[PDB]
Amino acid sequence: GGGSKTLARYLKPYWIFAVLAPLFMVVEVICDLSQPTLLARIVDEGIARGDFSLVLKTGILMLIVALIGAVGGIGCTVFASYASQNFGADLRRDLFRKVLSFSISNVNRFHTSSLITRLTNDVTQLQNLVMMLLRIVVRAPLLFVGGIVMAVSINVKLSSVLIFLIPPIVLLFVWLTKKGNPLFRKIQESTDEVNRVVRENLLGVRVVRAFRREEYENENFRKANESLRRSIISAFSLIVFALPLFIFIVNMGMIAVLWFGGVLVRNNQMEIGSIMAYTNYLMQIMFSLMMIGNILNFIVRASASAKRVLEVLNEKPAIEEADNALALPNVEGSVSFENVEFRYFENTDPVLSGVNFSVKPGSLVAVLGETGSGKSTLMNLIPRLIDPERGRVEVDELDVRTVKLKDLRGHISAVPQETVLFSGTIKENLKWGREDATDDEIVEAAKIAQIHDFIISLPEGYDSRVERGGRNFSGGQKQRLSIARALVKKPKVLILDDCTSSVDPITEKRILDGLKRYTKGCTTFIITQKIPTALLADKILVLHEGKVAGFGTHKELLEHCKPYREIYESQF
Amino acid sequence: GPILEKPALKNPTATLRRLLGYLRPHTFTLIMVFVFVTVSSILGVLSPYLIGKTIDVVFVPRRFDLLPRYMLILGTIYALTSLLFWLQGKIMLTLSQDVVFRLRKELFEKLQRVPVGFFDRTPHGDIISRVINDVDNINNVLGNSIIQFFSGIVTLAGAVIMMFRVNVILSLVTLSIVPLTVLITQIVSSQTRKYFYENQRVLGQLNGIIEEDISGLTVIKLFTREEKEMEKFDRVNESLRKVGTKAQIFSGVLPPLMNMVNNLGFALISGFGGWLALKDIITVGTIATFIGYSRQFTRPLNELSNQFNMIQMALASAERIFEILDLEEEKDDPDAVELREVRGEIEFKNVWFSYDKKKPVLKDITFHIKPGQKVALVGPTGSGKTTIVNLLMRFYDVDRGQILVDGIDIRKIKRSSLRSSIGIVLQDTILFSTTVKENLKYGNPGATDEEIKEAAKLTHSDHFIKHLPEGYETVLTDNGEDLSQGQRQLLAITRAFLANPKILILDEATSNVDTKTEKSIQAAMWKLMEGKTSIIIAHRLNTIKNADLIIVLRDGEIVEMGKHDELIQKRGFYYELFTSQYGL
Ligand SMILES: Nc1ncnc2c1ncn2[C@@H]1O[C@H](COP(=O)(O)OP(=O)(O)NP(=O)(O)O)[C@@H](O)[C@H]1O
Ligand SMILES: [Mg+2]
Repeated sequence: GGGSKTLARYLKPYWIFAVLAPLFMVVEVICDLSQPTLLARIVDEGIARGDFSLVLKTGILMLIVALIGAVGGIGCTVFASYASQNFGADLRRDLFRKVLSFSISNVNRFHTSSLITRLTNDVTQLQNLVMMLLRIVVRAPLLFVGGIVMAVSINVKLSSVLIFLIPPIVLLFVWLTKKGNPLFRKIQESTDEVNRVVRENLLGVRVVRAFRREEYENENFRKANESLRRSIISAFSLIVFALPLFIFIVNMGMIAVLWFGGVLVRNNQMEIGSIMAYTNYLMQIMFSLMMIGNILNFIVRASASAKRVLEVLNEKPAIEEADNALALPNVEGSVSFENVEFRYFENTDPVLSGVNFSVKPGSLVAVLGETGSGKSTLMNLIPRLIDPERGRVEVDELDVRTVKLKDLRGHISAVPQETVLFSGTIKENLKWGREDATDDEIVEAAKIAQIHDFIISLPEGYDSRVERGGRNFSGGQKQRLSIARALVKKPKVLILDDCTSSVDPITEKRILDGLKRYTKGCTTFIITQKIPTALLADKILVLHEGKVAGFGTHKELLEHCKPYREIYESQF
Repeated sequence: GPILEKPALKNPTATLRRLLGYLRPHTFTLIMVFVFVTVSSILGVLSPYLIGKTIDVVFVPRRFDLLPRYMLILGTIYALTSLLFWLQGKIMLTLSQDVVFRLRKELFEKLQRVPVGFFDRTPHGDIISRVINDVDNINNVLGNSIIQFFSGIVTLAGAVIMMFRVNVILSLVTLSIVPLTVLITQIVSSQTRKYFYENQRVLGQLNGIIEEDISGLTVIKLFTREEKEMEKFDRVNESLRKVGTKAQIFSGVLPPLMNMVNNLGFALISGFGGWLALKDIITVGTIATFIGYSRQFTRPLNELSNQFNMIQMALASAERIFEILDLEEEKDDPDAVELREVRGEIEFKNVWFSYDKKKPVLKDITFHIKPGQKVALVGPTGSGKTTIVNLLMRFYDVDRGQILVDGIDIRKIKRSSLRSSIGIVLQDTILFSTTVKENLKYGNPGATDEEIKEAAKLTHSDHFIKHLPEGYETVLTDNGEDLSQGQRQLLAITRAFLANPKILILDEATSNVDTKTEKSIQAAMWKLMEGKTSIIIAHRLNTIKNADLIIVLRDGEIVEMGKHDELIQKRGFYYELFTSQYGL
C-alpha cells in the first residue's frame, strides 16, 4: 500500500547536469588539494637545493591550478543550479497537477494548510537538497578523504595522529546533537508560548481591558518571557562551549603535528616542507569533517519534506469519471436522492441517512435545518464533490457517477457558504461561468445580485482589482459578487448555500425576488437555518440531525413536522 | 537575504544613545568582554607567527632541544584563546538575552496601556511579526554581530601590523589580493541582489496562485477551471525555473571565487616568498607565517561588510521599538472619581464620532436610559449600533457631544470603576486557552468554584460543562475551537454574570446556534439582565417585544424610538424592517 511514486524521476531528465556538477567539483577539490604539496615542493626541492626555476615554475603552476579550480567550482554551481531548479519546477508542477484533481475527501486528509506548505516550502527544501547533493555533498567528503590520502601520502607514521583527532570530534558532534536537539526544540515551545500570549492579548484586548485584568496579563507574559529566556540560555550555552572546544582540539592537532612531526625531521625521515604541507592538509581534513556534520543535520529535516511531498504524489483522487461516462448536452434540473447515507470519517455516526426526496425541474425549494443538520453536505452530493456512502444521487434520473463531470458541473452553479474570489478584475471573476459572456449579460447578473451599483461606483468599476481571495472586498459584496458569478453561468441547477449571511435583511429579498425573473427555468435550492428565508421558496425540505424531517409548505410542516416546530419556537 | 535598500535614519545617534542606556547597568561586564575579544584576537594573530618562529628556531637549525618549550607556549596560547572564546560567548549570551527580556517586558506593557485604536488600524499578524523580528534583530546584533565585528577589526589590523614588521614587500604581495576580493565581491553582490529579488517576485506570485487555488479548490472544480488554472500556473512556474536558475547561480559563485582568491594568495606567498628565501631576504618560517595570513583578507572582509549592514538594520529596528514605547497611554484624570453604587443611568447628548475623521459614523445621537430598562438598539448595517459599545466602554472618545453615566460624564470617570460597573458580551467575544473554570473566573478572581458552579447552573452551562472530557478542568485550546459556538456564547454569558456589573451591553448572535441551546441562551439572557440596566443589539423577536425601549438607528442617525407596538403603527422605518423580515 501507499504508492510507488518516486521523486528521483524529476531529476533523471537532467542527469547530464547532475553528473557535471560533481565532476566539476572534483576538479576544484584536486586543485585545492594540490596547493600544499606544491608549496612543500617549493621549499624542499627549490629553496633547499637553490634553484629559482623550481620555485618560479611551480609558483606559476600554483596560479594556473588556482584558476583551473576556480572554473571547477563555478561550473559545479552553474550545473547544479540548473539540475536543482528544473527539478523543483517539475516537482512543483506535478504537485499542483495532483492537488487540482483532489476531492473534498482528499483535501480532508492533508489539511489545506499542510497542503500549501507541501507545495511551497517542501518544494524549496527538496530543491536545496538536490543543489546540496551536487556541490558540498561532493566537496566536503572529498576534501576529508583526499586530505587524509595526502597526509598518508606524505608520511604514514605521522598519520596516526588522525586516529587521535577524529574520534573526539565525531564524539563532540554526536553529544552536541543528542543534547542540543531537545533543548533547541524547547526553545520553539517557549517561543510559541510568547507568541500565543501576545496574540490572545491582541485578539481579546477589549475583554482583558474591560475585565480590568491587564496586570494579570503582564504576569502571564512574564512566565512566557522567562521560560523563553531560560530555554535560550540553556540551549545556546551548549553551542557557545562547542565551538571553542572544537577549535581547541583542532589546534592541538597542530601541536601534535609539530611535536610528533618534530621528532620525525630530526630522524631525517621528513623534510621541512612536508611539515608545512601537512599542517594545511590537517586543517582541510578537520574543517571538512565539520561541514559533513552540518550536512547530516540538514538531511534529517529534508527527508521529512520528501515523505510529505510523496504522500501528495501518491494520493488517488476520490472522485473519478467512469470510462464510458454519459455526455449531458442539456439538463432539465430534475434532482433526486434515494436512500442516501453519508459519512466524512468512518469513526463517526452518519451525517446523512435514509435521505429520500425528489425535485421536479424548475422548482424553488428551501432546504432548512438547524446548525450541522447536513444541508451543505446534502447539496455537495449534487455536483459530484462527494459520493453517497449508501444509496445514490440522480440528476435527470441519471446516477451522477455515470455522467461526465465537466458536463454535470457545467450545468450546476453553487454559491458556497464561505465565499472565495480570485486575483484579477471583477469582470474576470464574474466571467468564471462564461468566457464568451458579454458585458450586458454580466451587468444583468450583477443587477439581480444587487452588486452592479457597488461595482459601478468603483474608479475602474468592472475592471477594478480583485486581490488574493477577495480580501479587499467585504463579506457582503464578495457574496453578492459570487451570486452574480453564479448567475452568469446560466445554470439549470442553482445552489445557494446560506448565502444571505453578510447582507441586509432587506437587500436579501431584493436578490431572491430577482432570481425568479432570471432563473426562469432553473431548479433552485435555497439553504438556510431561518424560517423567514425558507418561506420565500415554494416547498420546504426540513433536515434535523442528518435525516429529512418533512417536505412541504409552512402549514403542513407546522402541523406534522416537529423539528420544524422547534425551529419556529426558537425564532418566534 | 540580500538587503533591498539601506534603512532611512531619523538621527541614529539619538536611538544609539538610548539603546546604549540598556547597556549601562552591565558596563563593567561589557568592558571585560571587549578586552577579552581584544586579547583573544591578538593571540590569534600570534599563533601563525610562532609557527614560523618554531620553524626558524627549532626545525631549520636542527636545534630540536628547544621544541618542548615552543610547543608549551603554543599549547597555552591556544588554550587561552579558546578559554576566552567560551567566556566572551557565554558572557554575552546571558547579557543580550537579559536586554531583549527587558524590551519584551516593556513592549508588552505598552500593549495593555495603548489605545485600542492601534489594534483596529493595523492587522495583528503584521504588528507581531514586525515587532518580534525587530526584537530579534537587536538580539542578533547585541549578542553576536557587534563583538564579532570588533574582533574582525582587531584581528585584521593585528595581522597587517605584524605582517609589515616581518617583511614589507611580502606584505605588499599578500595585500595585493584585497582589491581583487573587493572588486569580485562587489560585482557578484549586485547580481545576487538583483536576481534574488527578481526570483522573489516570481515566486511570490506563484505561491500566491497556489495558496488561493488550494483554498478555493471547491470553487475551481465547480467552475471546471482546472485547465485554465493549470495554464496560469505553468507560465509563471516556467518563468520561475528560468529566473531561479540565475538567482541560484549568482548566490553560489562567491564561495568558489573567494576560494580562488585564497589559492591565488597561497600561490603568491609560496612563489614570491620562496623566491625571497632564495636570496636570504626572508626565512622559510617567514613564508609559513604569511601562508597563515593568506585567508585573512577574503571572507573576514565580507563578514565585516555584512556585520556592518546588520548593525544598520538593527538600529532601524531599534528606532521602531523605541517609537512604540513612546506612544501615548490611556491615563485617567486627577479629577476622575470612583463610581458610587447606583443602579445605572445612561445618557447621550448630541454625540458625533467617526474613526478616520473623514466619514462620520454617528451623527447627533441623543437618548436617555432608565435604571432597569431593557433597551434594544435596532437597525441595518451602516447604522452604528455596534459603535455605541466602544464609546460607552471608552475604547474610543466622542468628538462632539458627551456621554455620561449616573450624572457624571464618562470622560470624568476612572476607567477602572467604569469598566467594572459596565458589562459587555460582544457578538463574537474572545475566550482564552485555559480551563473552563479559569475562563468563568476571569471576571471575578476571588470567587470559589463552589460559587461558580452555583452560578453556572443559573445560565444553563453546568450541564454541558460537566459533560466535557475533564469537566470544569477541561482545557479549551485555540480559544474554544472544539466547542460549538452556541456553547461559547453561553460561557461568555456565564462569565459576564460572575463579574456582576450594574450596566449591561449585549450582542448575542443568533446565526449558527442549535435550537436546543438557543432556548437556553435566551433563558440565560433573562437571568443575565435580571436586576440590571441592559442594552441589546437585538436579533431576536422575543427581546424587541419585551423591550422597555426600542431605539431605531439608520445611516448614523437615530431616527425612531418608543416601544414595539407603538413603532409598528408609525409605518415609518421600524414597520418596514419588521414587516420586511417578520411579515412571514
Ligand atoms: N469537510 C468536513 N470534514 C469532516 N466533517 C465535516 C466536514 N464538513 C462538515 N462536517 C461535519 O458534518 C456534519 C454536517 O455538516 P454540514 O452539512 O456542513 O452542516 P450544515 O448544517 O450544512 N452547516 P450550517 O448550516 O452552516 O451550520 C457536521 O457535524 C460537521 O461537523
Ligand atoms: Mg451549511
